[PDB]
Amino acid sequence: AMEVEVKLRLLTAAAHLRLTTLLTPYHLKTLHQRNTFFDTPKNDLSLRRAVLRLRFLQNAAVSAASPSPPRCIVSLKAKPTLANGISRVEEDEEEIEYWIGKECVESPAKLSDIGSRVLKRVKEEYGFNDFLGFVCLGGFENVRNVYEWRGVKLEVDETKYDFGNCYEIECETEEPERVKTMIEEFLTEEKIEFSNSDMTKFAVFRSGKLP
Ligand SMILES: [Mn+2]
Repeated sequence: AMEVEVKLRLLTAAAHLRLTTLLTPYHLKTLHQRNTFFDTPKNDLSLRRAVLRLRFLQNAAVSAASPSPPRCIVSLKAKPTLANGISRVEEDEEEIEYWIGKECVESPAKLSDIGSRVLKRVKEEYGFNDFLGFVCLGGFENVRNVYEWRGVKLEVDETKYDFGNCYEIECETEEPERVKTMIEEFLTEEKIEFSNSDMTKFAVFRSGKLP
């Protein structure tokens, strides 16, 4: 399925602080995310412009009385385009058990035990019989604030790489040009410095430096 989202870079931590402060009345939830990625040592998926990700996440305000495991989501993203602050990608995602997700990080071959259609698709589309040749590339942490604002869900990200923090605003939408304009007018009015995001979080991770 084709996913579309507006993707804007917030240019400083101060801009990000100002934004999160202003959006506080619209706050829906806060997600703590850890993203991990998988490929062959020869970057077979990356060369076919495919990204295979296991995300571990928890709601920061999860009930203290009723604890639950962190959620684990496997996602395959393919045929990406990112230009003019609009990201388009073919995406397939599926939830899996926390414990098996964690074991796949240490042993990517175990990705076949899962019996996940997403991973069956990786095999069939890209010509793998199994994940015996895969490594975990590692990954990074993200704090995602979700807001319900002017009819859309805004996602404000603080991505914490080893080489420093990056800040983004995202919005999933079928009307990216209208929504992008709406967001930009707001940021402009509030003097929150921004630009188009021209790199995915994974690309920034792999570059090993701030964009
Ligand atoms: Mn995104």
